[PDB]
Amino acid sequence: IRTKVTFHRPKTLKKDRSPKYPRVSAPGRNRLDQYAILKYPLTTESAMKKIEDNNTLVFIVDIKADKKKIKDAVKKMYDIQIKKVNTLIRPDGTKKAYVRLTPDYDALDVANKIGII
Amino acid sequence: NPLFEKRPKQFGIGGALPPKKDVTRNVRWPRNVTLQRKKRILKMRLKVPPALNQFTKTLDKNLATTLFKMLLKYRPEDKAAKKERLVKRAQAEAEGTKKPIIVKYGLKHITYLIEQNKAQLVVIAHDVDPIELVVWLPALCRKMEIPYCIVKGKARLGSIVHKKTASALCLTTVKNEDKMEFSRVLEAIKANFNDKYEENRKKWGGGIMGSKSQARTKAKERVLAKEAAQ
Amino acid sequence: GRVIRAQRKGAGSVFKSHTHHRKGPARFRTLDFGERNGYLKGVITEVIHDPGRGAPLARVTFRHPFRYKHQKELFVAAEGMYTGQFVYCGKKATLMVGNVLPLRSIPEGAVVCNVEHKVGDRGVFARCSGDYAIVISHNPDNGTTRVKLPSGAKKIVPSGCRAMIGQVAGGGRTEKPMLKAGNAYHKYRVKRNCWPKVRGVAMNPVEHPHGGGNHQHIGHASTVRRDAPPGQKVGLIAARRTGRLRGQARA
Amino acid sequence: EYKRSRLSRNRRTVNRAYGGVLSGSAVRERIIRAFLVEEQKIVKKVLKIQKAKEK
RNA sequence: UCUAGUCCGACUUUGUGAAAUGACGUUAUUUUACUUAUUCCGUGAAUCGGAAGCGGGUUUUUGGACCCAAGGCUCGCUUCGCGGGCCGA
RNA sequence: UUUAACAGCCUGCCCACCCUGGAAUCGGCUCAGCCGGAGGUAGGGUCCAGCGGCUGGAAGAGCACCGCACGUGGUGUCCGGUGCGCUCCCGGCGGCCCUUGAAAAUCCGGAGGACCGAAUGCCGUCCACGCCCGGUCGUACUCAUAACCGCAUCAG
RNA sequence: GUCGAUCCUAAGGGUCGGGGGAACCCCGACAGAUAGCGCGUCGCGCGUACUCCGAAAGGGAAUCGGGUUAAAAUUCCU
Ligand SMILES: [K+]
Ligand SMILES: [K+]
Ligand SMILES: [K+]
Ligand SMILES: [K+]
Ligand SMILES: [K+]
Ligand SMILES: [K+]
Ligand SMILES: [K+]
Ligand SMILES: [K+]
Ligand SMILES: [K+]
Ligand SMILES: [K+]
Ligand SMILES: [Mg+2]
Ligand SMILES: [Mg+2]
Ligand SMILES: [Mg+2]
Ligand SMILES: [Mg+2]
Ligand SMILES: [Mg+2]
Ligand SMILES: [Mg+2]
Ligand SMILES: [Mg+2]
Ligand SMILES: [Mg+2]
Ligand SMILES: [Mg+2]
Ligand SMILES: [Mg+2]
Ligand SMILES: [Mg+2]
Ligand SMILES: [Mg+2]
Ligand SMILES: [Mg+2]
Ligand SMILES: [Mg+2]
Ligand SMILES: [Mg+2]
Ligand SMILES: [Mg+2]
Ligand SMILES: [Mg+2]
Ligand SMILES: [Mg+2]
Ligand SMILES: [Mg+2]
Ligand SMILES: [Mg+2]
Ligand SMILES: [Mg+2]
Ligand SMILES: [Mg+2]
Ligand SMILES: [Mg+2]
Ligand SMILES: [Mg+2]
Ligand SMILES: [Mg+2]
Repeated sequence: IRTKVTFHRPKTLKKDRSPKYPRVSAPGRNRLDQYAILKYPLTTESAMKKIEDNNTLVFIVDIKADKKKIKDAVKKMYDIQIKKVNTLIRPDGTKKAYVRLTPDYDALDVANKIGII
Repeated sequence: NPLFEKRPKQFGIGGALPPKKDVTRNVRWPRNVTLQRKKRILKMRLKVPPALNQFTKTLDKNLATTLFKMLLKYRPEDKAAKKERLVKRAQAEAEGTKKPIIVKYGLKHITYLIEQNKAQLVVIAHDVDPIELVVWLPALCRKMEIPYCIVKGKARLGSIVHKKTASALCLTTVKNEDKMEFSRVLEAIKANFNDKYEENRKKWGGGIMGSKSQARTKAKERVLAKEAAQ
Repeated sequence: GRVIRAQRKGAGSVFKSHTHHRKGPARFRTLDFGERNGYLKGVITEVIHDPGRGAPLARVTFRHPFRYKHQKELFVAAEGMYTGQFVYCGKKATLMVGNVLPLRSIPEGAVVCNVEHKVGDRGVFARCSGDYAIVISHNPDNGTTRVKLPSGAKKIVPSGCRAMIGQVAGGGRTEKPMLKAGNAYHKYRVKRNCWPKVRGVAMNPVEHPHGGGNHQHIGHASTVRRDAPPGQKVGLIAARRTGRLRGQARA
Repeated sequence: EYKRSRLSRNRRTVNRAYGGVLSGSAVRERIIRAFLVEEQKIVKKVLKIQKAKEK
């Protein structure tokens, strides 16, 4: 018997796709690795003052990189921990990242290792 | 236990909310359900010409079971059975026979057998759609003096021949061991369809109104009848 | 010529009804078993103003016949209705102002409003402020009822049609003069884009049959036939007569 | 600002039936109405039993 | 000199009846009956139709509340606890 | 001649509400209204607003002033009055309409009580405290008698 | 994370199905087996044909002082 005057489509089984062949032969290579994310440090006078005043490293990064990926790229690249990352898109269309290291790390020491100072 | 008590509910207009009720007859069914139900009603509302009305007079249930039981004894071989005999013949051919007695199916093949007068019994499904495929078969069988019957279910006929459906079946000859009971079946079938063919040519079917319409019409004629005696 | 003003209204656009602040359609309950056989009690919760509608509206709450929930309704308020009043709808509802009854149960000479034309259409007749219908007679053989409409016309409706007892509230509205163009502006601001009206004789020929001429005058009979095509049918349409209605004409 | 995480429970509740939804006077009116109306139904029920047996 | 629209008639959609009248078993006209075509109205398609019981000759002083069943009967039961069936309706 | 968000405590406007009590020789009351046996005046309470008060924040800051050196120290930042004043916000009342002057996201509360613990150790907990996390895009500058439009660094 | 966009809906816009249309297109939830949601752990319950677009002045979770640049900040520093 039916207690509802409105007919509802009954639930029916649905299977998950089990393709006989993969549409793509192999996964695509990672196009946003650590080297791709971190293009090069910024060596302007304004950028340099932030190395010691704020313990901050200024990087030019891929425009498609987010703060989450920038944090991991810096960890893999220079083996340093980050307190916070601020990003902006410059008028020339490139992305700049202000990376502040934790007190446990010294930006000036890391800057010398990079080779900008 | 005195703590248990009866808590009756007073139903009616403005009373306690009625419990769940069966509202099946008021369900707003999908389009497909609605059309097939209206299709059934429309057929019986309109007058059915005799050539189409003869298919409502199907074979009786009691005689149908006997006829279908005999058909099961002449089923065509299955796909597995068909392959099994062909390998028995291949070995026989390498190592240096009787005509089968089975039911004939297929409208094209059955019609040929009827025209050639090699058919001894024709079984016709009543639910062939489009009906024009078999609406003429009873006339052909009558003209050829071959007994025929109309049974319910093309699916049932198909199951005999290992097919989803079958419009009609034919028996060109039965095995000699059971030619007596088969002869009796022909007499009953021939007396119900072939003999009544002429009288059924003027029996128009349909014209049946709905239950509410019939009750309303019957009430009106009672007033006329009640006024006839006075 | 160009498309005249009367023709441009049918396209919609700037002539659609102004309905942004309207409270919704005012109508009876959907006809159901309770009203067909017995009666259902409702309670008036508030009497509200509907922009563009002179007659006040009443919000009524009903107990749903078979669902555990409240059933909200919006009725055209009858004169005398008040908040907290019980309103009874159904075949067996008593004859009191505010109740909704089928015409079959309403005696001759009663005053009713919001009368259904078709059984279950929820009311099409006598809905404006101060208007009502009068039950004339019943025809048990045909199952129909005769009622007098506000315009004075007599109409046949099936006896199953429902009607609210009493007249529509807010009567006498049109007696008060507006006195000002601005009052007319506010009136039609919430109805539709039909005010102000420019006279055809003040237009040019391109846009109205009455336009043009070195004097403002129609120049041809303002009475036009019924079958005149759109754009030509202006003025007194299919006028059976004209002039001041004196004598039996103004009855 | 009424969100539970931002406001203590005591500030968004009243310790009474229909607390925070109906005033005290409204609750009092409903309680009396519920009791009196229910009592009247009992009187109606008993009244018709006496007339029912009349036969 | 034409034209959208509009009005009007025929055929078509378009079937089932009856009566009156008329013409040559057919057949026109008129009125009327039927419901399934077609059209329209209503709803979140929620008690329609018929026949029984019951009553006689289910809710109206009140701005409340109202759902997911109490109860009875009856099977299974891995028993005084779960799962079904029929009433309640 | 200064004092932020935020946190706690206090205060309790104009209204609303509660208890006691029972009012004409009527009373109370606003600039205006208006309110009272459907319970006034009066007496005692509750609640609501705050861009109100105190403390924390917070003087360690800021500002002013005077020094010492050419970063560093000191002193002060205090006590009142006034209003048909101006800008903004709020409260409450009244006038006006044949005009009555959006919706939804979201959030809070309520009615109902299926179901659920313990013989006292489990269950429940919108309480306090502690721990972790925080995407993407915009952000410069003009906003006009020279950064907008008018062919221009145009009296528009 | 704290200013906005983003989210919500307004007048309205774009659409499924259906109905039109030689077709470009027209109508726009109106001719229809909606979307799914809730609670247990895959089962029950509910279920009225749009999970769409539409506001940097409507609605709306949360940041305040002090300091800092040649040019940035309720975003940087404390
Ligand atoms: K034109
Ligand atoms: K206008
Ligand atoms: K005018
Ligand atoms: K003229
Ligand atoms: K704040
Ligand atoms: K900025
Ligand atoms: K300028
Ligand atoms: K916005
Ligand atoms: K608003
Ligand atoms: K700060
Ligand atoms: Mg940013
Ligand atoms: Mg005028
Ligand atoms: Mg002119
Ligand atoms: Mg002209
Ligand atoms: Mg009829
Ligand atoms: Mg319909
Ligand atoms: Mg007092
Ligand atoms: Mg302090
Ligand atoms: Mg100081
Ligand atoms: Mg201002
Ligand atoms: Mg509770
Ligand atoms: Mg700026
Ligand atoms: Mg400037
Ligand atoms: Mg400016
Ligand atoms: Mg230009
Ligand atoms: Mg914000
Ligand atoms: Mg809209
Ligand atoms: Mg389009
Ligand atoms: Mg389509
Ligand atoms: Mg719909
Ligand atoms: Mg549906
Ligand atoms: Mg959305
Ligand atoms: Mg949007
Ligand atoms: Mg805004
Ligand atoms: Mg700046």
